[PDB]
Amino acid sequence: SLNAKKIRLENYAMKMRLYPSPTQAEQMDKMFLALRLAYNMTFHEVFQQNPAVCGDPDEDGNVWPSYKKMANKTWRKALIDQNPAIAEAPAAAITTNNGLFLSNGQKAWKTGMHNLPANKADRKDFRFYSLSKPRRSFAVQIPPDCIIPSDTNQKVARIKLPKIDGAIKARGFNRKIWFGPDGKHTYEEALAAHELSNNLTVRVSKDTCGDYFICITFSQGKVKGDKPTWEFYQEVRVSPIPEPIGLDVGIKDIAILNTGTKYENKQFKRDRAATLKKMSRQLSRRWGPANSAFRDYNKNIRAENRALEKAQQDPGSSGVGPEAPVLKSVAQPSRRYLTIQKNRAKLERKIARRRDTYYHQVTAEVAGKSSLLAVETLRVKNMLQNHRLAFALSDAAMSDFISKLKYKARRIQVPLVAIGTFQPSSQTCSVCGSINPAVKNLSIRVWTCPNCGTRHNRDINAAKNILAIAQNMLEKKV
DNA sequence: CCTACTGTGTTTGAAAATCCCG
RNA sequence: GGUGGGAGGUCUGUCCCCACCAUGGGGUGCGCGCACGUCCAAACGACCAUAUCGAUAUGUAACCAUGCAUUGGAAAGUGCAUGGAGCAGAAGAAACACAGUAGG
DNA sequence: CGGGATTTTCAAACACAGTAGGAGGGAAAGTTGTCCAGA
Repeated sequence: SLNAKKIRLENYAMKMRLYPSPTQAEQMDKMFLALRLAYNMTFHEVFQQNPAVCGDPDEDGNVWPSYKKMANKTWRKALIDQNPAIAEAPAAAITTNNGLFLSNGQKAWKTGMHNLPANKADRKDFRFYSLSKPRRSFAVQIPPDCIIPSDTNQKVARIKLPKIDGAIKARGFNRKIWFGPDGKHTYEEALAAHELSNNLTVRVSKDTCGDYFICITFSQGKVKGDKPTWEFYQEVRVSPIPEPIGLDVGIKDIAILNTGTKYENKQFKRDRAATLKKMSRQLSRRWGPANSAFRDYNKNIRAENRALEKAQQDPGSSGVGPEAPVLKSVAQPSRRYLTIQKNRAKLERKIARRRDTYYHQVTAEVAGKSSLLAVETLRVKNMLQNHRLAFALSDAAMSDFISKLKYKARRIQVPLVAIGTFQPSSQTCSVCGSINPAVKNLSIRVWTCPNCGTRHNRDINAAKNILAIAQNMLEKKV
């Protein structure tokens, strides 16, 4: 009867929605600014070849940044010496294994700059933190003593982060998680029984609009042998009698299963496309950025500011009061622009959330029933070759669906067998597999097979063929 | 001529040592 | 009753709440009314008021309770400090980096 | 003065440049009206 079954999972990440009083929000975004300034100062000093940061020079004369030299007190005290808006970041948010320099800078230099030394690697191809990409995280380590739920309710918390005061009110526990060895304890029971970690990672990430999400991540730090260092369970509902399932996707659909059920892609992109164009041409004529009529004003004022500063500093000698240096301001987007920007951002977030929840529901439904997933591909680049699906999958991001199927097939260990998109899936039949080249075109919906078939739906036939192929390759290993 | 979703890969703390306002 | 919406982590409907479109026409039936299923006309991220060239700006909304200062003789609000926020059915793994891409 | 809170150490430094020819359905453009969009 689709009952909930507790399953041990590797590394959970609770997704909540904090409610920080204005002071707490101010402290959080000041910490985001502190992390971005540490990022910028470090990676702008690596290109000046500062001996404090650069690692051991090699015998060839090359100079690399070594990340162990980059996470000591002396560096942070130099940083606070330069500017006072840099110590507000948590110390554990910068130096720890899951902080700003062994988790973000490491991957960034390993991927963007191809792991090349600072003397050879180029600068203008590396993306820093600025108004385009501010720092949307910081991963402190807290004790469960700072994670206090509420018992009058059954979904609310009380989280007080380091360096901040007020016990920020979380919301929405995933209470279907269970602690202890057999998953029979609530959070308070395991906190009192001492079967939980001490320093927990909360990766406080703010979304595009002000929405101070928190991620109280769990883990199994050491799983030496088979027992993890920590144990907890999570319950999801699985069909009483699962069967192998093959999935198909159509232009007018979002998913079709071999059982017969068909799911409709609401496809919100065109649904709100009229209002989308409304607000697009709205902000395209506003008085701030993303305008093409106020950027030029901002560039002009910045250029004249720098030119006058250069022509007043050296030629004027800055003795006591030479000339009259005026700076004014770089101008800001207007409130009327601001309200419409925030409303439109809420709208793209609304389609994002609607689509995300819809795919979450679809994946949750299929994953429990599917004892053996038989989807074709694990990537979208094999679905865009014919250009027919691209027009729909551009609006419906199917790679997120791929990822959701991937990690919801893993928590039950549901296999996900993938095969190449080259077989005569359309030509073959569900009964005898007779090859008919006329079916290749998508427009055919009903085609009576000459021998013993009627084939009123291609989607069922294709899913049947894919499932049969997946079974056959299991029967004889390739 | 500038903003913004996305496709893809990777990753997910414990423990001595030092500090700070009742 | 529909139109779009705001809070209850997210979605569907209701709950509470924000600004609008109709009181219409009609295909077929029953005895001027009722309409068996429809469809159209709407309302679409506010509406107002202001000034200066539809649209640019500005004062601006979407749950309940407590306390504080304020507007208030009031009735009820403003700001601040908090707290509380369902119901029926669904789900509830996130963060980082790279770039192309689409929009105007 | 003192007991929990923050905070350094484990613990570990360096990727990118290569080379074509393999498969198929999706596809019209380009009007002056009414109003539209900024004007």
